[PDB]
Amino acid sequence: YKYSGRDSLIFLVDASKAMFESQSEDELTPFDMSIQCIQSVYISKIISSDRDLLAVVFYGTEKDKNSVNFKNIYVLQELDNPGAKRILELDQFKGQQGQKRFQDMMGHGSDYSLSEVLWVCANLFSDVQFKMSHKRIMLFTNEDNPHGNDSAKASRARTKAGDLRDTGIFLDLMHLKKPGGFDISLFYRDIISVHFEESSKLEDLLRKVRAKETRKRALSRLKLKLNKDIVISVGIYNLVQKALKPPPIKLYRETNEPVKTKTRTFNTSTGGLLLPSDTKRSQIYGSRQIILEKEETEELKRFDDPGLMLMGFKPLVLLKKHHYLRPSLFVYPEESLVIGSSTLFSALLIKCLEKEVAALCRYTPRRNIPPYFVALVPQEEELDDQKIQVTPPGFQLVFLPFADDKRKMPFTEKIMATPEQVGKMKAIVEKLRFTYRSDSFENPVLQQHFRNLEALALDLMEPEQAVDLTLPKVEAMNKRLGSLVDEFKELVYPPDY
Amino acid sequence: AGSENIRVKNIILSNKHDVVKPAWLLECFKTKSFVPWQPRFMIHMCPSTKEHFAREYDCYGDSYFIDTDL
Amino acid sequence: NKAAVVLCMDVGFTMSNSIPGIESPFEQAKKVITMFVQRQVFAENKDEIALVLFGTDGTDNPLSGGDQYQNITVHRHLMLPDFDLLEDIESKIQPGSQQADFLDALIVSMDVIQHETIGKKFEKRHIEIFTDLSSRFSKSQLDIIIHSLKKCDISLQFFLPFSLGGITEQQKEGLEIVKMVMISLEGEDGLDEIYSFSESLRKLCVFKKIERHSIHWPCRLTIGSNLSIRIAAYKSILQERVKKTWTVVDAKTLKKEDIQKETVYCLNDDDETEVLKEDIIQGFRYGSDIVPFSKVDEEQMKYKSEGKCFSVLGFCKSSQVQRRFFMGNQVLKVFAARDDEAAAVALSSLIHALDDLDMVAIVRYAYDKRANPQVGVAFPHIKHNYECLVYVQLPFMEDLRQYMFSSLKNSKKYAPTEAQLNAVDALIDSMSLAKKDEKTDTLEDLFPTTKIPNPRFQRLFQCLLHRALHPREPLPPIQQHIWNMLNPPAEVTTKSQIPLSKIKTLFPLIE
Amino acid sequence: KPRGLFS
DNA sequence: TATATACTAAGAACTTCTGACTGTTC
DNA sequence: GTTCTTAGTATATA
Repeated sequence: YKYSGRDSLIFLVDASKAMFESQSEDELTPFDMSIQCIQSVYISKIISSDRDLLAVVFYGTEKDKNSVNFKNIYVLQELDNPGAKRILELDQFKGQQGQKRFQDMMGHGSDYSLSEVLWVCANLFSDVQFKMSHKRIMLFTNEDNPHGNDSAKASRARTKAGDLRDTGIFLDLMHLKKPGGFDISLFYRDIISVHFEESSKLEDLLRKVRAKETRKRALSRLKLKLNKDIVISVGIYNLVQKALKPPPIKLYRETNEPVKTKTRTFNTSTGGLLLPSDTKRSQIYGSRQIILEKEETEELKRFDDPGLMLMGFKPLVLLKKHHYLRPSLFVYPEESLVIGSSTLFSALLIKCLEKEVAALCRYTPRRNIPPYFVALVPQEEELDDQKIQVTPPGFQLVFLPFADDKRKMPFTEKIMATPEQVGKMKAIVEKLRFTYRSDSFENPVLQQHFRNLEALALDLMEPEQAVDLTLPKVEAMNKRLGSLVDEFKELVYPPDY
Repeated sequence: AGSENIRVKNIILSNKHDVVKPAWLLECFKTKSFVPWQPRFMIHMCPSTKEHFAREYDCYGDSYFIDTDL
Repeated sequence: NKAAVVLCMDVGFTMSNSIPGIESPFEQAKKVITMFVQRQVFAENKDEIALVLFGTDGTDNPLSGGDQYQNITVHRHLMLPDFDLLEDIESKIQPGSQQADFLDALIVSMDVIQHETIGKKFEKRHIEIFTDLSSRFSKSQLDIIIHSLKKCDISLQFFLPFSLGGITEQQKEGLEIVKMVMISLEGEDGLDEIYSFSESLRKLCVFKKIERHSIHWPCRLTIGSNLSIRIAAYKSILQERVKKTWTVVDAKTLKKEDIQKETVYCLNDDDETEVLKEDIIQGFRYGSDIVPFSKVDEEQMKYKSEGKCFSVLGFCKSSQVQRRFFMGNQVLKVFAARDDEAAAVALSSLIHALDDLDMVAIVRYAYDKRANPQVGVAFPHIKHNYECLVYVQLPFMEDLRQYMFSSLKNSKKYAPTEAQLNAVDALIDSMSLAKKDEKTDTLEDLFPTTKIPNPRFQRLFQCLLHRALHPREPLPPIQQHIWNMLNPPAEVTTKSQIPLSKIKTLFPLIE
Repeated sequence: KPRGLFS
């Protein structure tokens, strides 16, 4: 969808006396559950997609304010970019004392009408000016029949909800919890896009993740040309990036204001001010000095116009894993520049896959960049698990190292092992099996940095101190393999360390 | 500090600062006058306060710093 | 390591004439020595260069005599290379009219080495003589000369106009003498130490490769908690960046110290200037607002680690990881710390087991404390000289990205017709850069890209030359040998006209 | 491998 | 002589007046 | 034109 558009999620909780103090047992509370869900998802969205929009608005309350001054509707925080000033507002309600505050500030929960509630949320989406990529409404209620008493209200409810379904807005409820009354065919089968007393769909909204994302975007579009005449349009995209911590901003100590760094360069002999034209680049070789233009120090790189230079093809066994150089990239046609080039792209991909052969190219990502040698190794698509995209179809960009990279190894001799040790190592390596999944692990540094960020933001008692799968679970290795370390010691270990 | 945070701890961990409980300034404000700080009013301090302990230059501790009261 | 360089050129008469179709040995070896001095100029290696332009019309050498050590002009003694020496060589040299022996110059350079290579610390010595073998030489001291070369640790090489695979009988018997001498130095392999002048151009044309020594990092390869093994990390690949890099200097004065890149921090209000390095505290963006984090709290709340922590998290199938996902900056090589053989054999057991069972290891990695940890593939490698294991960063989950990328097999709007398909077959078979050779399935990899110098550094050194050898002059274009180097070998381009031609009639190519 | 004069 | 962080430096994906409409009027 | 996104260019520690 349109990239500049942004995701927008509005939160809407049943504020009636129904679930404010349901608390059948003393281990949970639906309001203490819905607010917990909202806080968790909203803090996750802080780090994840800080560019997006969230809003929380309660219905059925006794105090009133909204855009249209209606009855029993409270817009707690409007639609805006997420921030701590609202983390605190939500946190103010977490607690039995907090629920006391909520009830004596907005109300026990009066009469309501989800027709008017959807009215309000629709107005909220309409209000804000930034374009919206996706628009989702989350209800939080368990009164599976909003009203079996006034049918006209319910008819008006289907009407307005169907309208919202056709104004571009989706709607969603998770059935939180109710003694009985845990069904969706009662008035909601026609609303949302078998059933039980609790929603799995709300459990994952507690998964409490700190990833971040960037949407479907080119790194750079370059025109792959087979020769000097045939040219096709390729979008160089990125599929692994090594996220770094967000770059810090310098604050004046005490105002906490931005400080607007103003680095400059000027003379030492005089109190003048050197201008960018007024400086020269230099090196020192052979006990003699060198001068070039600041312009020339970048002209020393002009090698080829931007694009891709296919020369020939290679067998996929000759392209070796042993010589990785840079994060790989992905190749996919972009129909916009050269119309119909997608056909030729597909032809090359299919036929190369058929003959199990690589494609070699010269890659000049932008101007003023020396070219490297890159392999267009085709990739087949796989969808088998649930018919959802896993490996996008197209070409890799396996960068091929230049000679100046080999880093000649300090040769040492080899000593073969005896087949007895390798035979027992067979069992050793078998025992420590574990299936590896691409998203198995997290950066302890990035995760902990984000965690400390919330910790300092929200004035907590003590940071989360997340423990992460990066550290090995030592007892597991000592146990599930046994004491075979001593076996390999008595096999191949003299007394010295 | 009306209440702690880990930054309190940080500046607690960074003793280069002297970290003060809120009521005493209210006290000073209710005195209309700066009441000189007595560690009943603090949580923690750089040692220079502690050399002050006598109200002057001779200790480091407490079980000591009390004025006729109940 | 250290090395001593003493080049020896002749300035006699015979090299002043040659076949009109090929440049004379004088100018040929002259370009050769010029660009060789270029090599050891750009490379910052501590090699010290001396020059002996024997066969001189005069005699300017420390060992001057009536007939002993005659007709030699030592250009300059064994010190560092520098530009003015190169310029003088390019200019001061003159065509000669005499003929002189080269054993004379060989012994003269021998004496120079014995007189200087001990006065300053050295490790290995090299003597190189360029000539055309048109000299009158006696075999008197050859035994003693080779003896001293063995004792003084000097390697002798000769470079001659003819090719091993039309010269005078003088030159022919000189060539036989040269073979005798080289074999009298090293052995039968002395044949390879014979060099022509065209092949010298071919083997020398490129600028000096930027050799780069790695670091012996030893680490404790940890598996479980009771099978620690000392492991030595070395390297296979690193994106190499220049070592000397651009100093900013003021025009018309050309002093570095006359410029200060001082940074000043101001405030947005009335352009108030903040005090440079104590009033600023670093913040971070958490949604709308900025949290006053700091540096002290950074070092206090930062994640910590034990240290090296190269500990194996587990083992997995080869296909369980893939080429695409390799997320490294650099690719390590994982070898045993030397002198502990039992460790080496244990590691060999590890590697071979992983190989035959195509299993791959996943190890937590960290270069050291205060550095971000790291998880990735530990791939094992086999070479007849030695087994190998390599480590590469593999992504953390936040680093992985996901995209839809609407598929292609829905090509009801693109429709790769069979004519196009068999066309592309003709292409990918015809432009096949690699084709099987020697019945060993070593395909036509006359584009390895693994032996090919990085053109960036080539252009950088060429620029530094062309604007060093000259005062202010406009820059030159890319030297054609660089382009021929970068472009594919010609035969592939030749084979490609017809298939690309049949392409151009089978697809749309809108603007 | 090439060495010395070539390296 | 490493690797880590900062920086700054640049490139790209995000605006650019004109047309049509509805009233309003007669 | 604005903002962004890289990179890469720099510096500093044992």
